[PDB]
Amino acid sequence: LHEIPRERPATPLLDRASSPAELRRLGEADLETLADELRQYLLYTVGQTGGHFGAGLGVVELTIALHYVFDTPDDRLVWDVGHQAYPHKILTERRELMGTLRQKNGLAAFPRRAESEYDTFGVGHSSTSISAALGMAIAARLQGKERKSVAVIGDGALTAGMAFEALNHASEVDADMLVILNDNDMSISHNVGGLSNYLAKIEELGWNYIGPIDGHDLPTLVATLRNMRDMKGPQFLHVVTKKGKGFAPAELDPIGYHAITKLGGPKYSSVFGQWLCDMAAQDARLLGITPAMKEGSDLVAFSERYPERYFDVAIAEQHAVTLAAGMACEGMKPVVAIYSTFLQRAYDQLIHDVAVQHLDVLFAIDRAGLVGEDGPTHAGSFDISYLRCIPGMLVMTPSDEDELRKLLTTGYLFDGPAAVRYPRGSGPNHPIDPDLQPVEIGKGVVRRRGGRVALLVFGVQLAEAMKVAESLDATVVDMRFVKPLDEALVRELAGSHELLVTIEENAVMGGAGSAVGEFLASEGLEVPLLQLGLPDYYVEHAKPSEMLAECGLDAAGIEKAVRQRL
Amino acid sequence: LHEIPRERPATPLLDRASSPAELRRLGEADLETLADELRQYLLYTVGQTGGHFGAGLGVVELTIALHYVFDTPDDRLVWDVGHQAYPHKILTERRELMGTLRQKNGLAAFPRRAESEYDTFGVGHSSTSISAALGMAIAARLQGKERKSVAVIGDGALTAGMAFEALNHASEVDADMLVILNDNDMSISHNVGGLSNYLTLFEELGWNYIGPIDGHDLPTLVATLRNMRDMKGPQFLHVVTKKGKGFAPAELDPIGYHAITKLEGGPKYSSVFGQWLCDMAAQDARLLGITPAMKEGSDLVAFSERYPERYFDVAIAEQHAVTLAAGMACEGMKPVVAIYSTFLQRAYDQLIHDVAVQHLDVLFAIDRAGLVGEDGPTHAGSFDISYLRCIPGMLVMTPSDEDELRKLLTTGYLFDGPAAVRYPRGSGPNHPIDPDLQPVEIGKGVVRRRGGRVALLVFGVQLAEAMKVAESLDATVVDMRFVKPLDEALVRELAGSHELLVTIEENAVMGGAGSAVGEFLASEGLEVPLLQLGLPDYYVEHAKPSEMLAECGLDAAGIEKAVRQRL
Amino acid sequence: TLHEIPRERPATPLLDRASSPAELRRLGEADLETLADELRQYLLYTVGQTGGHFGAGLGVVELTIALHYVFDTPDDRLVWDVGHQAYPHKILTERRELMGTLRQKNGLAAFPRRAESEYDTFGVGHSSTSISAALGMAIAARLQGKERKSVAVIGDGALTAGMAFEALNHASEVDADMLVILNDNDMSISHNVGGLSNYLGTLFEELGWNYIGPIDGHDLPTLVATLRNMRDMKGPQFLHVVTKKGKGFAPAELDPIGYHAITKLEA
Ligand SMILES: CC(=O)c1sc(CCOP(=O)(O)OP(=O)(O)O)c(C)[n+]1Cc1cnc(C)nc1N
Ligand SMILES: CC(=O)c1sc(CCOP(=O)(O)OP(=O)(O)O)c(C)[n+]1Cc1cnc(C)nc1N
Ligand SMILES: CC(=O)c1sc(CCOP(=O)(O)OP(=O)(O)O)c(C)[n+]1Cc1cnc(C)nc1N
Ligand SMILES: [Ca+2]
Ligand SMILES: [Ca+2]
Ligand SMILES: [Ca+2]
Ligand SMILES: [Ca+2]
Ligand SMILES: [Ca+2]
Ligand SMILES: [Ca+2]
Ligand SMILES: [Ca+2]
Ligand SMILES: [Mg+2]
Ligand SMILES: [Mg+2]
Ligand SMILES: [Mg+2]
Ligand code: NA
Ligand code: NA
Repeated sequence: LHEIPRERPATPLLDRASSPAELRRLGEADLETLADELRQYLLYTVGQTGGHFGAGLGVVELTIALHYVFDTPDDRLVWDVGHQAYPHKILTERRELMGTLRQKNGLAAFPRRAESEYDTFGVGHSSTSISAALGMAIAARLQGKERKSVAVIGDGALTAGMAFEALNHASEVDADMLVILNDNDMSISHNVGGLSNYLAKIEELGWNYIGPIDGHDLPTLVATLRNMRDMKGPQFLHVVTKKGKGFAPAELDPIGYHAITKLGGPKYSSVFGQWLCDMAAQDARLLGITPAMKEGSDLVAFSERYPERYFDVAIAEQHAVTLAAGMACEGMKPVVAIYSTFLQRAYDQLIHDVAVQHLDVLFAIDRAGLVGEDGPTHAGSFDISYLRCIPGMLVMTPSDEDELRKLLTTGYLFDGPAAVRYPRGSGPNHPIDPDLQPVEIGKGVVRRRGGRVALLVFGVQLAEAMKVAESLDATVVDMRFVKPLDEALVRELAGSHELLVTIEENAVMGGAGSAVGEFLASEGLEVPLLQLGLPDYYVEHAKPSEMLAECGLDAAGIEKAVRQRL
Repeated sequence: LHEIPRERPATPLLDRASSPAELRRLGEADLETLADELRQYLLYTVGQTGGHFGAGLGVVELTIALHYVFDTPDDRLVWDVGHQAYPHKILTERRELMGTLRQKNGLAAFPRRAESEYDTFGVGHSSTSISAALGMAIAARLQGKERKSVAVIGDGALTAGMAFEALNHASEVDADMLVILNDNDMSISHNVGGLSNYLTLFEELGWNYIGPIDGHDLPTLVATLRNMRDMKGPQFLHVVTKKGKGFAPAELDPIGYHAITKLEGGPKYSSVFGQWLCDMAAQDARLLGITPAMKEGSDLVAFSERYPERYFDVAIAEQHAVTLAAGMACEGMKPVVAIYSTFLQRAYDQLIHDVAVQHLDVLFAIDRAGLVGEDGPTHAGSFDISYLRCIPGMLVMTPSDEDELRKLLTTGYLFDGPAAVRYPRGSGPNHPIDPDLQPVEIGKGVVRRRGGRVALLVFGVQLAEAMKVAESLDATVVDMRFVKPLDEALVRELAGSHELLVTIEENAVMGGAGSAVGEFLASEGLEVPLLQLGLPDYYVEHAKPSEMLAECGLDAAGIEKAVRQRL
Repeated sequence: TLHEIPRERPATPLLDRASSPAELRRLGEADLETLADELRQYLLYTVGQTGGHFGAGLGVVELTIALHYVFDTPDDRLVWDVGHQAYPHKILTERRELMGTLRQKNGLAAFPRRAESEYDTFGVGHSSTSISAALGMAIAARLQGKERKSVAVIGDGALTAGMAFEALNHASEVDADMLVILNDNDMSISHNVGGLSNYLGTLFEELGWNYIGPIDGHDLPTLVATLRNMRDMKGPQFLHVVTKKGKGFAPAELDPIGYHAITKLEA
């Protein structure tokens, strides 16, 4: 196909395969026709709602063959990451709900146990499928159940150390389970690493290896899976698919068609990428590291201009950070670009390898806060809380594009570990100073001098706080730093106002507001304190504006909370 | 050798090899005599100070060969974990300082950059060597330097996922570095895993594989290392050693001689956990026990022997341990993940994303919570209250003694969802232990003393010290039991009836349990003075556990001074 | 503990020469734990072949060995209540190699049966008859001057029946020399629901019995030593033993209701 259908296509066979049991009533001869119907229904629905695209097209045939051969849901199927599971959802009683995908109160971006009995494991982060399938298999064997356990993992997800740990342990316990490698020679960008090179060529770690087989040959898939369903012990099936199969533009541009949109101001990631290039042009020591997120974190231009100083480590957050630590030992200046939600997988390397040694590493933490449709598996809700308790960390929260550039510079030049957090999307579109100069560490900026109540803002809610301050005539501080905190300013405001209000796009528990509270307590300052931030639950996916409103982090919610406290 | 020398042995050659430069002036025919003298000194000094034992004996020859062939410190040598690096320190200008090993203001337990230019990377946690060495190699090439990069990694450390990530990336960048696999077929316990069975995969990943060679044949070591030193690209040398080599008692008992105490109470909290795990497993066939290669430390020994079909050592793979538990819980089994606070840092994402987000029924038994003593800051359990209590769904508990640990383990286990119970290394006040297996009410503290003006809210094992302070001051003391959910009702009552609330925890004050109390007081508009006592915002230098606690003010003397200074 | 039912005869060198109690009693005590393992293996295999009751027999593997080891069967009278847990008993009383005929036409019966073996003292099936039966044998033996022991093994479920209460009270009255062993696993077929289960030894002593226990029913050293002591004691004796239904087969330990009985395995 060359165009996405704008009208609900005619899919008669698909309508008779609304569940795996119904699918298993059809004949093998019908399956090739079912793959075409599903493929064009998939194209139609993702065009109506936007979402992940190319990966799911590559597993249309594998998904049909899997539910046709295995006794789902009793047999356990685990999809790694889950961004390729739209065909799965379509064949597990959610076809007619795909119109709600990634919308408020609609289907989630990824498989979710609470969403369907056909989803064995909630995924989003990568490389968890083998571990989860192994735990299921170990349980089923002790329980005496005959159910099968199958994990479908892509070549990109297989680059994570946690997959290596699972493969080794599964061999050790002689688990009866099937690992299906979905090898399309791609991640989001092209795959990197020695593992990818080996996979282009052609298992000794205790796995019975079968393949490679054509992942779009349904007759072959069905026959191979049938043979391996009943084989005992760790089984490894190597399948080859083409990302975007069946849609020519995606087959040609698999990076651009990894995800699509349905039917001003630079993105913060783009402000970072420009700062990265500008600083690299002035300082040969700068090295840029990403764990397989060149496009999202936006190291595109940097990777092209400075290929010798750009490092894609695959989906290996752990190694990215310890690698940077080693680079810093030689006097180089590494910058680790990493989403807040993925940095929690490198927490030990940040603490033990960087912070304990006070090494000069800059962490550019994108997707800080609520990320919208991708939902809670990807929310950057905790990085202020889990970083600010670590000795040696300089923790910064820019409030707009200009502040991001300046605080990146400040943390980069700081001789020690530094973190700069910023959200998905674009900002208030304020002018950006082209110079590359730092700001004083541990000093906030008073954006508005008023009275009675003072709003201490850590990050991008500053614009909303300024609106609230218009009606209440409040003081507004752009705090800039969580750690070290501008204690002198906090002390002054605590003595001159009747209420301090902290605002952050991070869990209230342990967050920036609590750093202010810790300081007030240590000095015996008794001013009332209202802490605004993310609540202690997982916010259901929706538009970012809807999630912020639910959490009370828009002007309306902030004003309501302040007035009620007053 | 058969006995540890009690008097300093005569080592005329070792005395002439106080640094690598001096060592390299010696002749090859001298190195095997030096190896003998080093082994004797090592036995002597570790006998004097206590410390890690068997692993270092295994690398005596490897260490000599490495510093003899490579141009250290210009060439970069990275030891994985570093518990096997005493010979390294003996040969790098620290032999006569080994008498201070693991003592306050003395040499650290592991290599440490601030301690010596010969220590390229501070280690303690495992499996970081390849990543660090690759970063130095990359930097050196970009800088136009011609230095070598070497990483020595044991077969146990190689089971971690981050070592796999590093091997994969090094091939991609075609870095000039040497990885030496120190294979003795052991971890702390026996190395169990699919990789130990295998021990080519290294060849297929882009590495030039040489070996296996005799890690105790100095002539072969020097010749082989010399050959690969100037080879280009990723090089991988497979070496075979014996843990405890040259000391028969250690060769015969490698577990017990992994570490020794210097030559010449109640149960350890780990032992209380081990007994609880066996007792609960006897009553519930669904319980499964998981450890990442720490059967001895967390004390799953009896459990592993009695319930071998429900015990799982995943090797040094903290990440897999947690997600594996998540999968088990999906099928209705009841996994208990035994993990040190410092090592749970490496599985944070799996706890959040695979367990907490799904509210799966997994119990985390968090040992070595707080200051751990001589192992120093790399192993401190300083942060688990802070990094867990911010996670929605987590039940976070802090027992104050042995009976409380048993009760809260039962409480966390019976709770249907993610639960964490944290406790320190060592033993406790030795209070009576109720043999029953009964939970306590969730989110409720216990008032242990009723006093007047100060209320001490204790989260964990400082309770006994706080009781001493409260008897001196006639103060109120609360055994909080739970960080999350907090006993808000009790905190509210004490905030109205006392002039000062004092929170005490063996965790970072920043983000800690005291800050949970602060968050509550602020949200309710309660403005009672609050004094937060806990671990400071720096890395506490190694010493005896009591000396480190005294430094942090978490003994009775420090607590009382802090309280009275506030008042 | 196993996870799979053996599909082929396991090697059981010790069991094979413990074909009868007299032969079992010639083995040393240090070999009984290994025999327990082999018996359990064979039980899993043969019941996988024929069908049959399952979990209850797994729970009394060790009890059965100790009973035939300490008591002089078949001269000493052993009575199994219900009898669905008596496959180990049959395996040790000259019927191991006949278990392949279990519950088939012209093969071994589902329960102990006097006509089937001199080692079966009482045909059972309905529950709670063992105390009554053993007491009748004890009274008769005393009257005919024959010094023999009388033992009833009854489960906690079977003990809820009124007739077990009648028998306990009469035995105390006549001061009979007999041993009642309560096989307590907190199960009937379903979970054991009732007042007696909640109580589970004051009740038994008030009724006139010498109560001992609770002891671990899978600790052979303890079982043998305890049974030897009570064998040398007279009058109404009551031993409280605690077992795990399905012991040694993890699927059964996890689903005791569903593994009360199984159907023949199919390939
Ligand atoms: C959207 C998202 O979260 C994806 S999808 C994807 C590529 C995985 O490639 P794979 O070969 O496994 O699948 P394929 O698309 O079929 O080729 C990445 C890196 N990510 C981001 C990411 C980064 N890091 C981690 C630990 N997890 C995730 N999910
Ligand atoms: C004491 C400590 O920190 C050691 S030493 C060791 C195994 C050493 O095995 P290896 O084969 O690498 O070396 P060997 O002793 O010479 O055989 C472990 C698991 N630990 C604890 C541990 C647990 N988990 C992690 C991530 N790091 C460490 N250091
Ligand atoms: C299958 C059959 O006939 C069994 S087994 C059993 C309970 C077994 O519990 P017990 O504690 O005595 O032994 P255990 O299995 O070892 O726990 C019952 C009620 N039944 C049915 C039944 C019902 N009612 C009567 C009078 N007799 C019998 N046998
Ligand atoms: Ca796109
Ligand atoms: Ca600005
Ligand atoms: Ca300027
Ligand atoms: Ca905004
Ligand atoms: Ca539980
Ligand atoms: Ca302590
Ligand atoms: Ca008093
Ligand atoms: Mg791929
Ligand atoms: Mg080893
Ligand atoms: Mg019963
Ligand atoms: Na020892
Ligand atoms: Na059944």
